[PDB]
Amino acid sequence: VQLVESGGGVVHPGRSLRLSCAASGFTFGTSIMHWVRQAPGKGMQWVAQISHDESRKFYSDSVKGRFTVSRDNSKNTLFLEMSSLRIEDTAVYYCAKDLSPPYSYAWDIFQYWGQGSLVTVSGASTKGPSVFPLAPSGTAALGCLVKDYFPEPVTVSWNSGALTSGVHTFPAVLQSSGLYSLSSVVTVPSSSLGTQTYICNVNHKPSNTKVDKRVEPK
Amino acid sequence: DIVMTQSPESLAVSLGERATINCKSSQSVLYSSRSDNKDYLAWYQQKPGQSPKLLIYWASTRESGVPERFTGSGSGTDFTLSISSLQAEDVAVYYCQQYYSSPPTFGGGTKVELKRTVAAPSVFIFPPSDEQLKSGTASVVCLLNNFYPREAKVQWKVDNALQSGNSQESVTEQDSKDSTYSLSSTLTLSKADYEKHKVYACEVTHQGLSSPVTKSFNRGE
Amino acid sequence: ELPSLCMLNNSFYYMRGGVNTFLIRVSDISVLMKEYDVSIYEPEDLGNCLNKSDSSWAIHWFSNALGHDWLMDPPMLCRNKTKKEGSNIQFNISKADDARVYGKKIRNGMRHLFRGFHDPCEEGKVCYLTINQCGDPSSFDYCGVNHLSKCQ
Ligand SMILES: *[C@@H]1O[C@H](CO)[C@@H](O[C@@H]2O[C@H](CO)[C@@H](O)[C@H](O)[C@H]2NC(C)=O)[C@H](O)[C@H]1NC(C)=O
Repeated sequence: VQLVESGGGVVHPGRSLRLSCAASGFTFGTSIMHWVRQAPGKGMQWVAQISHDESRKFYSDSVKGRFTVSRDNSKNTLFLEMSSLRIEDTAVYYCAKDLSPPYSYAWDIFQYWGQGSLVTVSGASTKGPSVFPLAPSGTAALGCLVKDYFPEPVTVSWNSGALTSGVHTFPAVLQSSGLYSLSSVVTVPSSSLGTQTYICNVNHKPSNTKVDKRVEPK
Repeated sequence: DIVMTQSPESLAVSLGERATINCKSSQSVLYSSRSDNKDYLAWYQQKPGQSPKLLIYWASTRESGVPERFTGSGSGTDFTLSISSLQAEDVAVYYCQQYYSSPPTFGGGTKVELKRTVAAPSVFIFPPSDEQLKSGTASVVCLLNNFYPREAKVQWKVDNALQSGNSQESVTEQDSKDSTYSLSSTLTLSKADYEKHKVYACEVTHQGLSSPVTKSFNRGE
Repeated sequence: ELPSLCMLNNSFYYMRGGVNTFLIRVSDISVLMKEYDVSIYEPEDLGNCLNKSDSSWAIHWFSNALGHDWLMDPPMLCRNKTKKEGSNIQFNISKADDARVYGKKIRNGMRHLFRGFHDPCEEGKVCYLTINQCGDPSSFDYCGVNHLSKCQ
């Protein structure tokens, strides 16, 4: 059995996006399908339902008329056409199979789920990060501040992947600006500070930034 | 419509002990008579990133392959998910769900972590970089490294005046090996204001510390 | 009091319970399931199928008008009014050995209520009688005054 969601990235408020779910391991053409979203927070919310033949499609009141559920049984694929997107639609969209037997009314029991696809709606355009060092002053702490970037994510490695132990990369914090700020740190022995060269290698693919900054002691 | 509320927000139990999540519905989800009494309630396990899985349905029936340590229980309005003997693998978020009325609704879910011995945080302060100071902004950072429990108080102090609203916190997920947390506290100030003050301090209050710990610097340096 | 009847084609029969309208179709498709849905035992369970109380009675008349004996005959399955799928009441009228007899019952009853009724059922194949309140999502376009003009 397999459900693999595809599509979904970052969109500007008001634009459109299309999500697809590839299904295998069951009789797709006979089972009822669903779209359930998980907003950054905790809440798991139902979005849409579709019958084996598309005759009966039902939407949650939040999305009703903006979204459109469709399916292609020949390709065993489920679709959600999302238009007139809003910030409130920011969520991980999971595609799920209803436990309801063939031609039976929807049981609202979600037997199988896919890994989910992230959909981010924000008016913030793509911006590269500014990387400043967190200069050290029997163990010492070194770091990198990765301030003002969009969208997520950013990848931090130390000494180009050589430095691994005691690396703590904190989750991104969204600022008032609508831009993300992230911090990365590493604990190193005090004795090595004079000898060893410490460089964090920051990588933000959407803005195509690659930086690598050396952290020099005070 | 139906509101599922789950409690407690996150719990931590030692390896092997019993875990107990509570779920409460705003309206009964029980259908009775014939002979049959069914409870239209389901339980789900969601580990990080991974596909959420169906555990229990009919509030007590185990989905094929779910180990017997998972016990679904309750009736009408109050439900409980019990993990008889917690395993490292069982660390996840658990959601309860109602399917008695349309639309189907879910809980906020409990997060299940491991309960370990107290671990004091190691405290570190960092002044804003000159690189950033020429940029027109200033960022003072405070690190609390490898500690347990997650609960700790970070207070920022600029020239002995306490700071509020101007700071932001970030916390790592419980570590895979030692199951400790780490915390980042970022005090964000205008270049202007930063240059007008001298003492910058960060005060940590934790279970593992005998007394509050203070990490501070002067602007003069 | 009596609910006025009417038919359009071979699988399109109608009923009007005062103000409310109800669509009666035959299906081969087992839409409602046992163990998931509300079994109707007595006429009082019927109120759990319709938003209204002044609906319940017209249904109750028709079911008994068909030949349904509440005391012995098998409970009809119904879709709860909690599910926003609509209001659906179905009778297990299958030509399968179990509900073989009940099948003959409701069918003779139909042939008596509606002059234009013919047995659409297949021998040794599932057969159901589906009813939907007009205005409901499950009743669809069929309840529009376009199909309902052709009737009394
Ligand atoms: C409606 O009635 C039919 C006939 O009794 C049911 O179908 C039979 O179900 C039993 C048990 O599952 C089987 O042994 C028979 O082989 C089935 N008969 C047919 C026609 O194939 C049907 O299940 C009833 N409706 C539901 C969904 O409960």
